[PDB]
This record gives sequence, structure tokens and C-alpha cells, in this order.
Amino acid sequence: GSAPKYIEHFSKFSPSPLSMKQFLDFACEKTSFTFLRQELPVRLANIMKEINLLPDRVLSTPSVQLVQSWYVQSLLDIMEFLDKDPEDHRTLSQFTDALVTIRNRHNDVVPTMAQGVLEYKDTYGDDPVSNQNIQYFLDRFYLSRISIRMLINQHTLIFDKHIGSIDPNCNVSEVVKDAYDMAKLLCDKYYMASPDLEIQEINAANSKQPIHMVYVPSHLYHMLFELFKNAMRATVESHESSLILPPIKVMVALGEEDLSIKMSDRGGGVPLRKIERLFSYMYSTAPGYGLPISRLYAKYFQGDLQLFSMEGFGTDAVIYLKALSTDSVERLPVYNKSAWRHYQTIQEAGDWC
Amino acid sequence: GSAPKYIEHFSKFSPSPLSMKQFLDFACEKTSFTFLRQELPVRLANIMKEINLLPDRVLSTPSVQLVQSWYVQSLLDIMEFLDKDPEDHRTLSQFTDALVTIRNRHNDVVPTMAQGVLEYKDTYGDDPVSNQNIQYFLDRFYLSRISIRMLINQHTLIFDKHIGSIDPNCNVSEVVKDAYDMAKLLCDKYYMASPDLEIQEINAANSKQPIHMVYVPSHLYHMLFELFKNAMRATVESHESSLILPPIKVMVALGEEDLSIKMSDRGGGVPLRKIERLFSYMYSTAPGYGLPISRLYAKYFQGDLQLFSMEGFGTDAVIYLKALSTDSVERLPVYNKSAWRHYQTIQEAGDWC
Ligand SMILES: CCN(c1ccccc1)S(=O)(=O)c1ccc(NC(=O)[C@@](C)(O)C(F)(F)F)c(C)c1
Ligand SMILES: CCN(c1ccccc1)S(=O)(=O)c1ccc(NC(=O)[C@@](C)(O)C(F)(F)F)c(C)c1
Repeated sequence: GSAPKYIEHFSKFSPSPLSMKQFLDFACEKTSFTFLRQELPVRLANIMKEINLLPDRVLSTPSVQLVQSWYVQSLLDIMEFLDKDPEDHRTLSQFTDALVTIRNRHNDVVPTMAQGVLEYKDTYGDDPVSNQNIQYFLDRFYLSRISIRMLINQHTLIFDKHIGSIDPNCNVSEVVKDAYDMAKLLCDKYYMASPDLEIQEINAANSKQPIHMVYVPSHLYHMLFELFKNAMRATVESHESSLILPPIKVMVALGEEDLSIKMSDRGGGVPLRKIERLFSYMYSTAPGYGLPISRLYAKYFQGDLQLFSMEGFGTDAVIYLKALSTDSVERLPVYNKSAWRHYQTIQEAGDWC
Repeated sequence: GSAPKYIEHFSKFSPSPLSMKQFLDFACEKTSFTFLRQELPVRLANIMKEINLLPDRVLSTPSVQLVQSWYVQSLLDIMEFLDKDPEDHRTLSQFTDALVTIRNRHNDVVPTMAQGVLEYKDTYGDDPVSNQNIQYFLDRFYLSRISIRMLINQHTLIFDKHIGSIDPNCNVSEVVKDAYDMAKLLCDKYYMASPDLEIQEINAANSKQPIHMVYVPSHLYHMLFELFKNAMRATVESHESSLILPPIKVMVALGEEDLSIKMSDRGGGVPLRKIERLFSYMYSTAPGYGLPISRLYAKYFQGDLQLFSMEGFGTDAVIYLKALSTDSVERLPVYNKSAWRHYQTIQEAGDWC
């Protein structure tokens, strides 16, 4: 009966952002164990501390409370090891199992939270301020989750060429082809027609050396797969009375600090006003969250994911990643007096008419 | 000695947004005279009322006060006519001259305000919060000015095919070629080399009917010219040891509600982190404001102007305009309790680490 106490304790610390290189220079799981014992609790606490401070209207929903209880359990699940001592080749395996169990306990957090979004929509309505607060909270909540899962996957995978989930020689174009192949398969099964792929690389400094980077391939895959699914759906549906089916074109450009991936489709495009709503959790909920969450994966390592189409023609989706492992530093949301006032939105009659 | 009184009076009214169609359905300058007598004062007052409420540090600078005094004079310049009666074919020409004089009195507002930005930079420094407030204020101030100048140009031009500054049959591609030709001329004189132009139209609903729209051609020209100047400079400089000089490609797409213009160059591109700073008034000041202000012209009629490049390859600049004159409604900034708290930025340690 001390959960509120632990949260208040660890909620005083700030999560420690790690860089893609520090992750790579990994080497004693003892070193990791002692680190994760304090970091995971700090991260769980910060996200939990922010949740506890949102409207009781949102707190009281089975959804929020359900996951809120998962975190509480996960926090307690790791406490056990605070007084434990490594050296004991079984004290640290008790941990690896403890993590693999925590990870699975949280596997359905996205759908579960999405359910609360739908509950909110029908219970209180879908207005800008509601959208804003949810957007603000879900972006942070989810990003936070991504960072926690990263640490866990790094530990579990490392202590069962690649260092955990990180590929130091990630061939971007290869991940591009993979996500395409998978989307194509689905596209063919549902529409029995699918556009082709064209890839072009632009290695600025080294004209034809294949483009490689240090990155988490499964994160990149998730982003590309989501974008390919949308570009295919739109290309196919917008040419349902055309016989020609333009291909989806991808350019992978590597500059001094940016590694950019552009995906261009001729799927008809979308009006500027609807684009703004494609990344909204609330407006994109019914009666998925591929886009808003894919973006969080981009931002997690200081990158981004942006969209811009031409209604009547097509859409460009660009994923911006940092080219250097040095610049790829975890982007973590933290609980401060700063994050507190973003929930004090009392909007009613704006500054523009 | 009543300037403060007038401002407080008219500052109680909200400016009245007009649509591109109402501007087109114009027809008695008497009707205009009586309208502008109240609207101009209301608009001058709202922008003046917001200025008076910014740090005295900014208020006391010769720049701000200098323009602040221009508005005061312009406000008083129009008061005269409040009790005047039309019918008198000379009572309303006293007005047209009164406007043509007010317009010229304000011709150098941009450079003058820019001077205050530089003053600020060296006097107090260039930090995020300073940038934010200036950005917030200058965007509104300038937009406000654009709307005032619009009314004035509409009146003066109408009462000396086109209705004032509005072309009901604006051929976009033609304005594209014009701004290109002019930028090319300058580009040739300075670099003695200039890229070519390729234009492609995508009239979704009508495959090959030339793309026309109702718009203010000189506004569109200003935006395109700025973009062409940047795309030329970058293309030329990035290929200074190449002999090939890729062309600048423009696509004009017309959809059900959007009329989009994309300008693609292969000028090397810019790192994502510097893009964010290209639209900043503060960071783009030394020791011009083409971009940030071009964007305001786009937004003025509910459109937008966005940038996205690929470091190491090139940049796409897109101008989004509303396709329907019905949707082209003046976007006006207004003074409310809402606009007040955007200047209460007390940032110090954010929500992210
Ligand atoms: C934060 C401490 N670091 C630091 C930072 C700045 C200066 C000096 C030192 S560190 O580079 O020594 C470091 C890096 C990765 C991990 N851990 C891992 O790689 C994993 C796999 O255990 C996990 F899960 F944490 F990601 C651990 C335990 C420590
Ligand atoms: C705002 C009033 N309008 C309205 C709106 C909604 C419902 C009913 C009526 S209106 O359409 O009658 C109208 C439109 C343009 C102008 N003026 C002009 O076109 C100009 C040239 O005088 C100027 F400068 F104002 F732009 C004027 C005086 C009035």
C-alpha cells in the first residue's frame, strides 16, 4: 500500500536521455541491472505522475485505470530488486524475466488507451480543447512508453552484428524494400492490384556508397510500413477506373546531419485541412494510430515525420532521421511545472476572427 | 490629445472579415466610404491596442514608437470623416486622397520594424522566448497590415476585368512564369547563370482546362518571386563546380478545395533544424523577411506556405491557396483576453529533457 509513495519518490528524478551511441557501446548486465533498477522506476513514475494529474473524468474510465494499474504493478515488479545484490548470477536473471513479463503486461496499451479516446468522444464530445489535451497527453504518454520499451528490449535481447535492437550498419533501402514487400502482400490480397516501387539514393558526400546508418531497424520498418499502407490504399482507390496505376517512389537522401526518406504517391492527395487531422488521435478514432505513433518513433531519436500532399495529385511523406549516432539522443517527456500548465487550457474565443 | 480615447473606443469592435467573393461583388464608393470609415479605424485600433501592451523595453525603441506614431496619425487622419456626409462628390474624394496618403506613410513599416528586431537582438539577446514573442507579435502585426493595405488598395484602385487588385480569372501558371522571369533576370545579372523552368498543371476535375482562380495576383507574385529567388540562389551555389544546373520544377494542382503550387529545386537542401529557423523574424535578421511574410500572404486568405527539403538533394516549397472564392476569407488577428495571455510566456526549463 505504498504505490503513491514510490511514485512521489522516483517522480523527483528526471529520466536520463541516452544516445544511440551509448546504446551501441554495450559488457556486464550487472552494470545494466543496477542502471535499469533506477531508470525504469524513474520513467514509470514520471509518466504515472502525469496521468494522476489529468481530469478525474478521464482517470475514472476503466481504460485509463486499467493501464494505470499495469504501470503500478510494473513499478512494484521492479522495486523488489532495489535492495538485491548482483554478483548472484540468479539475482539478475530474476530481472530479465521480470522485464519480459512487464513488457507483455503492457502489449495492448495502445488499443486500450484508444478505447478511452472513443469513450471520451461519446461521453464528452470532440472539441478542439479536448483534442488538444488528449493530443498533448497521448503524444507524451506514448513517447514515454516507446523509451521504456527500448530499454527493456535492449536488455532482454542483449542478455538472452546487432546490439540489441540496434543495427550499427542499417541499410535503409533494404528496410524500405521489406516494408514495401509486406504492404504489397496485403494490398494484393485486399485489392488484387498494387503499385510498384522505385527507390533512389542520394549519398551527398559519397556519390554511390550504399546509404547505411546506425538505427533501430524495427522502428524504421514500422514507420515505412504505415506510410506504404496509406500510399497503396490511396493509389489503388484513386485509380479504380483508370488502368494505369502509378508507382510509389521513395528517395533516401543522406546529408551531413540528416538522413531523409521521402515517399511520393499519386494517390489523389488530401485537402490541407484534413492533413492536420490525420495525426490527431481523437479525430482518427472510430466508430488506426499508425501515423501519429509512427511520428513519435521518428521524434524519439530527434527525427520527425511530416506530410504534404497536393489535392488532386498525390502525397509526399517524409521521415527525417539524424544521420549521426551522436545526434540520435532519446527525446523524453518529463514532469515539471512546465508540463503542468499545458493542461490548463481554458480556451473560449480565440485571438483570430 | 484624444488618441488614447479613440483607440479604446474602436478597440472594442472586432474587425470584420471579408471574403474574396464579397470583394468581387463590387457600386457606390459612398457604400465603401461609410464602411471604411468604421472598419479602418477598428483595424488600426486593434493592432495599436496590442502594441501598447508589449514590454516598455520594446515600446521605447525609436522603431516601434516611430511606426506607433504613424498609426496614430493614420487613425486621426480618418477620424475627420466620421461626421462628414457623402452625397458631396468632394467629401469622398477627400477620402481617397486621405487613403493614398496613409498608405505611403506606411510604406517602410517592414524595414523599420525589422530594425527594432536587430535592436532587440543586440540589446537583450536572442533566446527562444524572445523569438517566440516577437514571432507571435510580428506575424499578427504584419498580417493586420496586409489586411489594411488590401482594403485601401481595393478602394483607391476601384475609384481611381480586374476588380481592384483582384483578378477573377487569375491564370496561375502565368503568374508563375512572371515571377520566374524576374528572378531569372536578377539571377543572371549576379551569377551569370540561372536554372530553367518546367511547369506542370494537374487540373483534377477538368483534365486540360487551364487552371484559373479568383485571387490577388500581386500577392501570389510576391510569394512565387521570393521562392524562386531562394531556389535559384541555392541551385546555382550548390552546383558551382558542376556544369549541369538542374531546373526548378513547378506543379500547379487544382483539387476540389485546394489550389496547390509546388516548387522543387535541387539546390542541395537544408538540414531540418535550420528550416524551422528560416521563417523566424529574429533568426533571419542581421547583421530579409521574404519567407515569413510570404507565408502571411498565403494565410491571409486561409492558405499556407510550407517548406520541406532533403539535405544533400533539394527543397520543395508549397503554396496552398483555397480554390473557391467562397473559402477565401480574410484571416484577421484580433485583440481579446485570448491574445493577451500569449505574451505571458514565462518559460524556464521545459517539459522535455
Ligand atoms: C547513462 C549512463 N551512461 C553515461 C552517460 C553519460 C556519461 C557517462 C556515462 S553509459 O554510457 O555508461 C550507459 C549506456 C547504456 C547503458 N545501458 C544499456 O545499453 C541498456 C541495454 O542496459 C539499456 F537498457 F539501458 F538501454 C548503461 C547501463 C550505461
Ligand atoms: C462587410 C459588408 N458586406 C456583407 C457581409 C456579410 C453579409 C452582408 C454584407 S458586403 O458584402 O456588403 C461588402 C463587401 C465589400 C465592401 N467593400 C469593398 O469591396 C472595398 C473595396 O470598399 C473594401 F475596401 F472594403 F475592401 C463593402 C463596403 C461591403
